[PDB]
Amino acid sequence: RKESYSIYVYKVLKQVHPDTGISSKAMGIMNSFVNDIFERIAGEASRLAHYNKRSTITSREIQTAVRLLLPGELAKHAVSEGTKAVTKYTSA
Amino acid sequence: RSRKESYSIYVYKVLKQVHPDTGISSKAMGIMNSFVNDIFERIAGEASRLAHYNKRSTITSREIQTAVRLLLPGELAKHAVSEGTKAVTKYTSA
Amino acid sequence: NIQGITKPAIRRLARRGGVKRISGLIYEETRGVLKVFLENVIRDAVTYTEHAKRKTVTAMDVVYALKRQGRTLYGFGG
Amino acid sequence: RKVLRDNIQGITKPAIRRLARRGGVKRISGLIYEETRGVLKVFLENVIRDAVTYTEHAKRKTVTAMDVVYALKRQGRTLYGFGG
Amino acid sequence: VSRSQRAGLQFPVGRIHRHLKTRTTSHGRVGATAAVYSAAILEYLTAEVLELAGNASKDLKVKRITPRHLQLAIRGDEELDSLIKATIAGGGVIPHIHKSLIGK
Amino acid sequence: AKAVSRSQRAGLQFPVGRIHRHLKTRTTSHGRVGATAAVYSAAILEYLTAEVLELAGNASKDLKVKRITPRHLQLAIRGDEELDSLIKATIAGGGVIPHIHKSLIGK
Amino acid sequence: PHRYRPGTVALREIRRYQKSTELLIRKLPFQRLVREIAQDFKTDLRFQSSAVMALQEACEAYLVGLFEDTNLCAIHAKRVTIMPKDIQLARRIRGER
Amino acid sequence: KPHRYRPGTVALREIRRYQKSTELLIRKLPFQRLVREIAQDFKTDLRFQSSAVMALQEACEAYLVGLFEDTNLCAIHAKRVTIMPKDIQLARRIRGERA
DNA sequence: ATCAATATCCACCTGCAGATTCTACCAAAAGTGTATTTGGAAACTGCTCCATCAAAAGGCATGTTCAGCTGAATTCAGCTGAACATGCCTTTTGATGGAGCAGTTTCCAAATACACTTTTGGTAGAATCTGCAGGTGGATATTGAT
DNA sequence: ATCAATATCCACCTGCAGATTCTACCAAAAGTGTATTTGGAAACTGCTCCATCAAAAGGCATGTTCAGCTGAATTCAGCTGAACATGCCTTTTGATGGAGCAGTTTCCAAATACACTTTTGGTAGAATCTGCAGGTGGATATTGAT
Repeated sequence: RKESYSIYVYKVLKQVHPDTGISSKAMGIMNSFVNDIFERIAGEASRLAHYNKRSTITSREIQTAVRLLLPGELAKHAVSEGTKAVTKYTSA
Repeated sequence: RSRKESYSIYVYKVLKQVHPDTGISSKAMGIMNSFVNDIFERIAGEASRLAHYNKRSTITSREIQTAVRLLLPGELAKHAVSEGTKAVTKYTSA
Repeated sequence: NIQGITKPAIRRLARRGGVKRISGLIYEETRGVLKVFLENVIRDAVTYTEHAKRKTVTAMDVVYALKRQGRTLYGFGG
Repeated sequence: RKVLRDNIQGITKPAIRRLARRGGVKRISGLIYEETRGVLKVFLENVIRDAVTYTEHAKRKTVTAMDVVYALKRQGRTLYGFGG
Repeated sequence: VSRSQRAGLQFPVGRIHRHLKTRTTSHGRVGATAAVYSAAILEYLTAEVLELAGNASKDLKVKRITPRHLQLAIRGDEELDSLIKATIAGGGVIPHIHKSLIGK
Repeated sequence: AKAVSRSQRAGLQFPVGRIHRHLKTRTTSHGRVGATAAVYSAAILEYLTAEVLELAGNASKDLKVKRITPRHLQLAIRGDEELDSLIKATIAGGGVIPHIHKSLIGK
Repeated sequence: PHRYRPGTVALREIRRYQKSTELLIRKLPFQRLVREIAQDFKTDLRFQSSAVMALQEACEAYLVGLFEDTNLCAIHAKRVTIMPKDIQLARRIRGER
Repeated sequence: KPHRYRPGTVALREIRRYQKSTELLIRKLPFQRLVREIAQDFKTDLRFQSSAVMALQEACEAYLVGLFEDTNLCAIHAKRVTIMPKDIQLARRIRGERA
């Protein structure tokens, strides 16, 4: 049976917009979206480690991969979210 | 010391094979190296994905074959498939 | 079969594309382009089908073929 | 060292003409030279910004021809003949 | 106590890590936090699209986000349009007619 | 028993062993690589290298020179409908295919 | 009786169709064409209904995008009618040729 | 006479001249200097392998020459012979570099 | 036409910058032998796919009529190419110092690999409810025309 | 522009059904706790190779002039492609029952990964070899004036 990000997309929707719902065709687009970006990031991060002769994909590769993939204001805020989630996770 | 692997030996061999009189300049060999590594990556790239889409941990001659049909156009694909099938069967027989 | 893709339909497409006046020769021209487009995409899709030893072209086989032509499509499994 | 400024004008009207000659262009309007310089800077920036991102990630201080080669591949302008 | 909850995210840090292992490479090791960072980012971008899409449905006076809205949110934003040159199925195009075609 | 290179065993000039290794250090995670995947792969790289060198070498003949240069590779590649499509890379040193549109030519 | 000047209904169709999102090729003729084409690569094939639907979507996206670029080549030539030489130019700058 | 080639005659010689050769068309030093000005304005105190500056010039010239061919097709299509910035913008839009 | 006036060839010529071959350790490909999966190979089981039938309702095809667009032709201001004079600043030949890349080690922090214990996310029915697509009737936009 | 009459469009409500959301429990994974394992950090250090400098010379950039011809107006009519009201055929759509065949299984051979102990094939500089860059000079075009 198929994993989907459907659940977690819906959760995120209620945070930013607790009033709005999402149709299923459109929910399928959000899936395609998350998969695509995930594949783009992941791909870039491995390549990065590979160029620098490493074996492990650390958050340093993910962060650089993001600088390379996302266009600019999008890259700032995403890096923010990134370093935010990673510090808080290592405090707790 | 420290050594980078190349393909120049094997490109140079294949060259003698086709045009036994002709030589290759250094810059031109450098391009052929880029050319080989490029294609190798596209093939392995594609073959990797093919294995993923079919829940298959391993890459076999059968992946590489599909990878080549997807990447090479037309007449190049047909000849490449023959050459590789040929080499594979002759490798298992030997 | 390609001719079953009709003049009015092609007119509709152009309209969405922002087109106001259409030359009479566009209709034959477009079919040929649309046929080259489907030929290239299907060929890849069917290549992905066969490798899977299936007899059914799935929507994933198409999405995959499309992604390869750098014409990524969202809404059908990726 | 010395301040670097207005180096885009280092790409002279004559150099741009030669490039358009190889492009098989016969007549060139006067406004092209400044248009061209601007296109080139957008191109050069995007590539250099990416190369340098690969440089910083490797904790180097030297942009290598490998960095530029990878940077170009990211943008779909693959270059053969510098890959070492 | 789940890592997602620990990291402060809605997105599934654990399933993302297991997705990253089965990527790269043959000796592929995946850091603890790469899973979190990655997850933080998919969630941010998802929030950013859904934000604008919701706006596009409120300004059209409807409760349910459809693919049309997703198309309008994306094409109408310079950065998202740059990052997503996919085809949103059922999305349509931004209405827009060239001046010289308008009837004087 | 005495060593026989897998390349030899496959009737190839390209290095089956080194290519098998390059393949392992790629994909996926618990990625296995079949014995013959390396052999099939060496055969195509070798075939393609042959197809390009064949065309480049003819170019250098038409130009009365013994040594293939990047120009020659560029002519060979742009000249062949198949290869031009496969290889939309940029050959450093290449140049362009000399070509001028009719409407530019002196009337 | 009542006639509309040429270009007027045309602009209403543009406005109308840029507003909606349905597919604009008829469903069955399209599917027939897909199967006929696929028959030349493998025989007796079945398609998921959603796969035919992905094709038609990818396909109308494609053609619509291309009509935009074609129209731009046409305006560039100080016309208003698109002609096949505009489609050719558009497809060429794109490197599809 | 004194002898003047008619307008467009030397142009066609240069097209042939340059489509025949393969050397770089932009001067080496001004360009390297431009590459340094741009990297400088991105991350201070940076060095470049010599072949890195060269890889860049190769790619840029490759790029501009390719662009001028497209630009040139837009010009002919507008039934002209002179390229204008209007053409470059059309070529670039269709390639989706600005869209 | 047919000469000028220059540009383009195409050949022959020679030492050197750059190839092709010559050696010398080392990483890695090849030989085993043993341990472990894999992805096949039959056998079923549901589930979507194709193939009917059989209508009304679109939506396409067809022929007229003509507005208005494209293309052809004509003219001309002035932009841009060609040529020339001038001299700067790129190129090319060396050297020098030292930054910094890259090759070795030594090894804790961080990652994997079990082996279990819990938890959630995926299904498949249940329970609302959004908006499609359909009225009215009230300005709007369009086109003929005092 | 008002004065007409079409026809389009736009808002405001309206009622169910097709989808959405909310509800109900079974496993494949996500979360622990233990015990190795390993990679890529930190620390010296040898040593390419990058920044800088000098210097001289000539290949090119620059700026001007001067006028040829190109682009941009403008006008014209032939005729293509839009609008349209007409006529019917092919798409749509909606169960229906039959079945092909994707997708789970449950096994054993074939194929593959390990883990050591020789054994070459390749690589990095040495040592030799030589195509061809970049210089000349007259055939042979190619242009453009008269």
